[PDB]
Amino acid sequence: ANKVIQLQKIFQSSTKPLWWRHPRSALYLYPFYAIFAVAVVTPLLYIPNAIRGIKAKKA
Amino acid sequence: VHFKDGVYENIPFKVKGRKTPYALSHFGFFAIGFAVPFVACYVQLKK
Amino acid sequence: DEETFEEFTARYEKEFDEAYDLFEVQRVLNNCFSYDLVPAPAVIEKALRAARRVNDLPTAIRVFEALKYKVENEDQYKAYLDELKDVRQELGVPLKEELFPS
Amino acid sequence: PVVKTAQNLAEVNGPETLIGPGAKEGTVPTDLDQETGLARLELLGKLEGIDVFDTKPLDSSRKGTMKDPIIIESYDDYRYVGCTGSPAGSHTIMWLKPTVNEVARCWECGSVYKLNPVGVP
Amino acid sequence: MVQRWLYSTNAKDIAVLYFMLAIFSGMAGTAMSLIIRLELAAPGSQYLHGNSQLFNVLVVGHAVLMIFFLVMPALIGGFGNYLLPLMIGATDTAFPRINNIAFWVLPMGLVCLVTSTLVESGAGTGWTVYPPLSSIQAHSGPSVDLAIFALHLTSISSLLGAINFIVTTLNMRTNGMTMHKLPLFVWSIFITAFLLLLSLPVLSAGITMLLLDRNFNTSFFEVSGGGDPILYEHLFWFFGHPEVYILIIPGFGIISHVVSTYSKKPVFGEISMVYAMASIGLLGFLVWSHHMYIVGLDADTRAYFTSATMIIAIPTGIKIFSWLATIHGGSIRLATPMLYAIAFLFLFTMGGLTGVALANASLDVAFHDTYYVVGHFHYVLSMGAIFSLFAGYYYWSPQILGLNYNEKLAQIQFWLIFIGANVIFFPMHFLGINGMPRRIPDYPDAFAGWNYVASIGSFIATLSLFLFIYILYDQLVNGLNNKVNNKSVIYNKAPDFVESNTIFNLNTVKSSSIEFLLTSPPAVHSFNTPAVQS
Amino acid sequence: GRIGESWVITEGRRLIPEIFQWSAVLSVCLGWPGAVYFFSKARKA
Amino acid sequence: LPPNALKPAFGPPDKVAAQKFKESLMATEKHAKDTSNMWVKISVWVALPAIALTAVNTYFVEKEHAEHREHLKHVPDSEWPRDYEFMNIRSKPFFWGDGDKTLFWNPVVNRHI
Amino acid sequence: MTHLERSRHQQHPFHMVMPSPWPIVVSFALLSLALSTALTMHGYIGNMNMVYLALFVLLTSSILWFRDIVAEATYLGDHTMAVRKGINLGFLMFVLSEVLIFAGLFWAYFHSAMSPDVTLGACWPPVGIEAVQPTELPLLNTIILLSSGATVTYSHHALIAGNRNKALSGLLITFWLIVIFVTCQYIEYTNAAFTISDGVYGSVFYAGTGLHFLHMVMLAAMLGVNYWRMRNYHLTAGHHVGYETTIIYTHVLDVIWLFLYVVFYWWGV
Ligand code: HEA
Ligand code: HEA
Ligand SMILES: [Cu+2]
Repeated sequence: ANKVIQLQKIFQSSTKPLWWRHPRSALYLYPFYAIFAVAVVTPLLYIPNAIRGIKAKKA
Repeated sequence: VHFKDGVYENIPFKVKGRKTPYALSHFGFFAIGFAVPFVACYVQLKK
Repeated sequence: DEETFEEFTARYEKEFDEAYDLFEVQRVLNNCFSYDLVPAPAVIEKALRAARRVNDLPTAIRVFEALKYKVENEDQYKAYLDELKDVRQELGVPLKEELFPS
Repeated sequence: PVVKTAQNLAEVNGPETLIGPGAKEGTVPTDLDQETGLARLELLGKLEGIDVFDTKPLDSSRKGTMKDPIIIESYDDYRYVGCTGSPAGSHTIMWLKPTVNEVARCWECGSVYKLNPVGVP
Repeated sequence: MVQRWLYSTNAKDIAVLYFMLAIFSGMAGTAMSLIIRLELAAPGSQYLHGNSQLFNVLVVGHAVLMIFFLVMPALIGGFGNYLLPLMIGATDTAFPRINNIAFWVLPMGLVCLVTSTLVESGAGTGWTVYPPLSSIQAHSGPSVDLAIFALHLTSISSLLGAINFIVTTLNMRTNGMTMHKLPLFVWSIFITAFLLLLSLPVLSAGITMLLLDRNFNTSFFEVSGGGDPILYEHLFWFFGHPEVYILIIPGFGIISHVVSTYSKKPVFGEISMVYAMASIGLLGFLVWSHHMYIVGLDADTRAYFTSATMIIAIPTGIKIFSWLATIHGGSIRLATPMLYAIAFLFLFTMGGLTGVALANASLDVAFHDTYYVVGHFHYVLSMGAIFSLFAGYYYWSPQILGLNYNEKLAQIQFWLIFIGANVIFFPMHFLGINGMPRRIPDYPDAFAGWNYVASIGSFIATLSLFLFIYILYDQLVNGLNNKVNNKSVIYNKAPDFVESNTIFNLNTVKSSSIEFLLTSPPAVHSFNTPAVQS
Repeated sequence: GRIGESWVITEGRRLIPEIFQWSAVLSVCLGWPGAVYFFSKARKA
Repeated sequence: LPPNALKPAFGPPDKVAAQKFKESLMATEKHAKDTSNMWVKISVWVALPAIALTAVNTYFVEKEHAEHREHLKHVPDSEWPRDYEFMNIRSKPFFWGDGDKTLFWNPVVNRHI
Repeated sequence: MTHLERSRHQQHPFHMVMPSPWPIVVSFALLSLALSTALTMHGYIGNMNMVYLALFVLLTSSILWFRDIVAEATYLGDHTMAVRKGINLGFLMFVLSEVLIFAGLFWAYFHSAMSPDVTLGACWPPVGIEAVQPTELPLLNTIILLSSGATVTYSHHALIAGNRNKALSGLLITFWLIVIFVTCQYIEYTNAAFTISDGVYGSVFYAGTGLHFLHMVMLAAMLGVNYWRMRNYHLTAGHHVGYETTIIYTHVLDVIWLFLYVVFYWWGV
């Protein structure tokens, strides 16, 4: 169309990462994984901390 | 990517630095390898 | 396996003819010894002639040692004796009588 | 900045400077100047008689002796070429490491090779 | 390090990560199998006071780590993506993102298994996941689910690796190479990729079905509804039988390569080599139900399956004879890779012929699911995975990294590990042939001495492995001092016994693989001009 | 002219030491389990 | 006109391969167009009428006797077909869910719980 | 100049890719999904919204990679004949693995032809096990799916020939038929045939039909991505890396559906 060639020329002129298409989307998605997945994986081992230690020793 | 001579750059180690004289790294690798059997035995029973 | 000696023999002499230096001499001799074909006295004489052309006595010593020990061939000796004496006294490359008693 | 014809392969500067104008509605554009990527470098070449990544073997028949060693075209400092005898497959696969200053030989084949790069500043 | 390593997109720079994960996983798994053997030394709870579930879980972890997470990641990917693009001569394999996503999907499997062992639930139903023992009826908790996702991610990584192998070797192979002049290791990995592609989806489907049955309150293989686990055993063995060939064939390739480069003589019928490999790969599918003769199938079915097994055995014998032809009538330099290759040709062959003997339809009445089968596969796995990987490492390390190794240390390490492996695995045939069962932490009071000799052998093997990692350290820290002095061999192919040493300066290393002809490892995007063969 | 061998003489004088050595290696490799059997208290000795 | 010191990667000359590749491209395009045209013609000739006949008779047979499953939901547990050990066995204990010990609330498959 | 750059970028169809975080982030998404599911179905916390968001973000990352795999084919270009052949062969092997999945689904119950076993089934047809059979029930949709595939395969052939208003009409017809198919799939959401309580014979059929309901979603996603791209007119009738993928997919899915309709419908009845 009327923006493919200009876009390619500008991208070649400015050899930068992030591919220019979704900067706001990248800035939105970047902190979300750290906020969510880290805070949901921490309980997985934090909660069984008191549960851990079952020696079940018999003699 | 073409800025590496190709001598020690192929390994995530570093001779330069007094932080680890290639001993702490190997000690840590031994520790992480022995961790899984030792902790697996320890969590439910004695070593 | 029903392979004629004459064709490869003639190839060996003809390659020895245009031996510019010792590299082709070495490669041709190695290829000749590679087969089970025990070298004929004629090809060994041609090889020694090429070695004298290139002026490297160690090649002659090495090829003599190779002839002495290349294949068991049911431990034949007098054939080795003649094949060594004819080419020693044909022109003279005195080399065997020194490495042995050392 | 704008459309580039690139009808000739000796007038293109910048691999991405060419996109290839197409058509929105009507008929399909001709497969000459409407391709994104370096694919035109090979398609237009083979349309006009230029090939890419030739698979032609070197002069196997010629032994490449001292007088006339064979010539390989490679502008790089080093090269990976070899010999397999005068026919296609004669001996075990083998190849050399030619260099800019010195030469290399094929050992059992006796095929002496040489590195010939194009002149560079 | 994150900017180039943790965010890597280079096949060469990721093969070393493959190797590092392989060696770490191997050291951890050898430690845990050391434990497993250590509680097997004497009857009773010598070190595991009760809780046989822990023993079962450790067994499952050992088997799964060696099978899916140790060596298949090592020889398939790590050696494949470091040799195949390098031997082809292409600057870079197509889509290194595929290799990166294949690699980075490994470690969370390790953490999910370690936490699954950590929780009280545990996965103690064997590395085989036969129902209903792995469902909510018997084993609750997240251990089964974590193991299932681990195998799923490993399968996905394997599929991506096979994709990259196929695309690189078939789409942009170098001009000089053609169909009739292609080397052997790449043919091996190609056939391996084909078998992997035809084997992965059935496992994925069946294990997804088990997960859905455990979750959706249904049962397709469990009797709870009318299902029958015989179908699942069919599917699992249909996946499993190709897997051993997947892990073994690249070993064949590298062993053929080393015996060709060290005997100073060419291969014996490389066309015959690829014929044997392709026949094995295609014929592996005819015995989908040969591993369960105990089920009670018809006599005709058993006869056809045993005929298929004895047909399968023949190309392996052809390959062994081919190796013997390659070694016969040639000079031999008794270096350590030759030691590994000879140990292979002996012990792998003896184990394989024992397995062929067991491959009788009615002979599973004596060996199946006993210690005889563990003596069977421990042999061939150790020869074709441990020793194959050792041979490859000692055959490529001085060049792929530029660092040599202490030859005396290598020799003593080989001797130690060989004697340890022999003295460990040999008695278990005596164990099984009596008829003792499998997967029990405590055993009757008959074969205490054999377990004891197995345990001392295990200690020997782990001492050998410690020496090996010390060798790794010494190579990584003392390479330049070892090259200058006489501590190591710097030319694997000695000159022919006609050729002078001064002329040998320009004939350093010439063989049938380009990577030996390269200089010290250059920049990753090497090979500015593709190699061409005349 | 059939100098020396007579294949039999050299063939035997080479093989017989080699065959004896190989048989002894197998004997040791199968007697070490027998050595364990003897040394272990199999018969309360 | 970018510069070239000696050669602009001329490679093989403009030999007869150019028109051969052109002929290959047009042959492939013509084969695709002809196969599409003949497939369309044979589809509209015989394949489409036969497909329509199969569709209409399938609809007729589905509406004739395959609609009996509508009243299968309400059926007494006294005239079950002569089935066998395929069913009426212990099932997975119910821990998650609310609807009739199953994920989908369709109490129609069986009258035995 | 021209020769040197041609040789240095000719046999190198791989861009000098930036430190792409795609591998680590996608691996992290999969691991979070796995552990969260394990903790939710049977664990300590039964929250559902957070794992739903985990699945959502995993799908967003997948869509991002999937749109890049075709945007970089045209916006960045830098492709040759060899890489096109490789990508097509990759799609072919992917659909072959899907066909292997379908074959495993078929063999899950298709090996009981002459009843070789004794108990727990071994009776073809399963007399007595007569619930609301999922057989012949969706055939009213299978026949219209066959007709739609037949009428759109040649439309997509004319697409790849011309990529014109006829191609737009074919794409619109495909959108309509896939919308109809997803509508008729969701109409049998809960009560399609029955539930799984006893006698698992059609339950496996229901599961097999259900688990394949994502490939059509993937096809629709690719069609929509290509629609957006050609609305942007980045992709002309040139490097159509997605048009070839969709035509091969529609040329293999009709074949596999035909193979599915060969048996399991009129066999045993
Ligand atoms: C690579 C494959 C591999 C390796 C190395 C081993 C190594 C060992 N294995 Fe195991 N084993 C299996 C594969 C392997 N095993 C499989 C697939 C099963 C099936 C489970 C089942 O039947 O249910 C099994 C099961 C199994 C059992 C069955 C237990 C039971 O019945 O429940 C036992 C019993 O003692 C056992 C013992 C050992 C011992 C003592 C070693 C010791 O030899 C450990 C020392 C290791 C070796 C001597 C090899 C060196 C390994 C390395 C990693 C070196 C590291 C360096 C590099 C890799 C570069 N193994
Ligand atoms: C490295 C992996 C590996 C390799 C290479 C093999 C190699 C072979 N295996 Fe084995 N096998 C396993 C891994 C492997 N296996 C595992 C993990 C199990 C399961 C244990 C478990 O479940 O816990 C198993 C089990 C297994 C069983 C069932 C026993 C069981 O209950 O475990 C059988 C029997 O059919 C069998 C056969 C063979 C055969 C015939 C070969 C052959 O390919 C051997 C190849 C070698 C040759 C055959 C040498 C060439 C022979 C000749 C020189 C010709 C001489 C004879 C003729 C005249 C033809 N294997
Ligand atoms: Cu098998």
